[PDB]
Amino acid sequence: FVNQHLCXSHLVEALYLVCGERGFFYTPK
Amino acid sequence: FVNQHLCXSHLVEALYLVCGERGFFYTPK
Amino acid sequence: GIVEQCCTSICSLYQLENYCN
Amino acid sequence: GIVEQCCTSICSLYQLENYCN
Ligand SMILES: [Cl-]
Ligand SMILES: [Cl-]
Repeated sequence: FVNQHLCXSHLVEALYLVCGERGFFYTPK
Repeated sequence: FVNQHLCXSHLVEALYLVCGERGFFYTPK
Repeated sequence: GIVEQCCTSICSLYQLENYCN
Repeated sequence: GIVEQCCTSICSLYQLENYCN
């Protein structure tokens, strides 16, 4: 699921799944 | 959509929708 | 933190916005 | 930043992990 073009909510979904219990920062600018 | 119990991906979805182009930090601990 | 505030209890716009950059 | 790397171009695990806390 990660080695493709991931945009908007799709990108945030992948961060969520990869990061798990650590969480993440989403900084699109 | 925001004034309810939001857990896991549901919570991350609401942050994404509320925050828009700013993005956000998701720090579940 | 967020999970206590918005999952275990009812969320608010006010609090979500605290986590926007 | 992330959008250039993972939306306009193809993402990687390596880079996603850079955004985990
Ligand atoms: Cl997984
Ligand atoms: Cl909206």
